[PDB]
Amino acid sequence: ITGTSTVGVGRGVLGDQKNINTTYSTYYYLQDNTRGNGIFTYDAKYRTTLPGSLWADADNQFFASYDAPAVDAHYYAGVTYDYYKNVHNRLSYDGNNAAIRSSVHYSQGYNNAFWNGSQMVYGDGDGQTFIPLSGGIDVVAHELTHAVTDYTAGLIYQNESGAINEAISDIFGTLVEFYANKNPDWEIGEDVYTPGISGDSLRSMSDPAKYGDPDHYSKRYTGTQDNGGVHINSGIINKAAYLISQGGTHYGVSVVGIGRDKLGKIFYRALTQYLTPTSNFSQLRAAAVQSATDLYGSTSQEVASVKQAFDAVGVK
Ligand SMILES: [Ca+2]
Ligand SMILES: [Ca+2]
Ligand SMILES: [Ca+2]
Ligand SMILES: [Cl-]
Ligand SMILES: [Cl-]
Ligand SMILES: [Cl-]
Ligand SMILES: [Cl-]
Ligand SMILES: [Zn+2]
Ligand SMILES: [Zn+2]
Ligand SMILES: [Zn+2]
Ligand SMILES: [Zn+2]
Ligand SMILES: [Zn+2]
Ligand SMILES: [Zn+2]
Repeated sequence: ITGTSTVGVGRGVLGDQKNINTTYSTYYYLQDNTRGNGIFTYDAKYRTTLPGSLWADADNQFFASYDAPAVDAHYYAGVTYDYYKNVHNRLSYDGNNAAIRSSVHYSQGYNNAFWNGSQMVYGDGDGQTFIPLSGGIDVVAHELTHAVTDYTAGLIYQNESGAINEAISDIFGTLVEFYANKNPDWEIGEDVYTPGISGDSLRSMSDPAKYGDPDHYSKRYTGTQDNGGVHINSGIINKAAYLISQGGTHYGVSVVGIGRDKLGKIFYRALTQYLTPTSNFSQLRAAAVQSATDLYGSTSQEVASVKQAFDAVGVK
C-alpha cells in the first residue's frame, strides 16, 4: 500500500519487545519499505487462504497476543534479509530484492511453517508441540533459505540432495540466529518447540544423535520415509558444518575450527557456484573444498579443516 514509512513497537511470540518497520495510511500496516521491494506481513485469520489481509493496526503498537506471531514473522524476515545482504551481498531470497511476504495465523493448531514458493506461511502450533512458529528466527531463516536454494542450486528434495537441502537451511538458519544475537545456539527450533519442556529442540547440529539423527555417513537412513530421510540425514552435514565452525574431535578425527563467518562463506559459495540439483554428500564435500580453495588457497587451514570435518562424518 502507499503511505508514510513509520516505526512501530511490539512484542513477539516469546514476549520480547522490538521495533518494526511499518507503513501508515489511516492504519499502520506491517509493510517495511526499507528492505528491497518490501517486507509484507499478512493475517491469514486461521484460514488456509493465502496471503490473507495485509496486517493492519490502529496505533502502531503490537503488544496483543494475537499480534505476536506477526511481529516476529515481520521482524525476523527483516533480519534474514539483513544477514544475506550484509554478509553475502545477496539482496532478498532471489538476489533481486524480491518482496518477502509472510502470512501468520495459518489454519488452526497447525504445527508447521513453510516457504511455499512465493511466500512464508506460519501455523500457530497446537500450544503443546509448538507455539507460533515465527517465534523461532532459525525456523524463519531455515525456510527462507529453501527459497535461496530454489533460486541457486535447485537441490531436489529427496535422498542425499534433499538432506543437503535441509542442512543448508539449518546452517544458514543458525548463522542468521547468530547474526541476530537471538540467543544463538546450534539447535533448531528451540524457541518454539515444546513450551513445557526446557532445553530441547527439533534437532541438534552439534550432537545430532541426541535426537536419534545420524552423525556419520555409516549411520545414514536408507528407507523411503521423509522423502528418503531428508530431515534425518541432514544431521551428517549439520555435524560437519558444526565441526568446520567450532572444531572438535569426532569419531577420532580432529577438526580445527575456523569460525562461523568462514563456514558461511564456504557453504554460500558452494551453494551458489558449485552445487547442482542432484549433488550428493561426496559432491558437497568436493564443492566445499573447492569453495574454500577459491577463498583461502589450496594450502590454507580452511581447506584442511573442511577435509577434516567431512572425514570425521565419513564422507569422502
Ligand atoms: Ca495496536
Ligand atoms: Ca537455534
Ligand atoms: Ca521446548
Ligand atoms: Cl559433540
Ligand atoms: Cl558427537
Ligand atoms: Cl565437537
Ligand atoms: Cl564423537
Ligand atoms: Zn520446512
Ligand atoms: Zn526445511
Ligand atoms: Zn537459539
Ligand atoms: Zn522440514
Ligand atoms: Zn562426536
Ligand atoms: Zn562433537
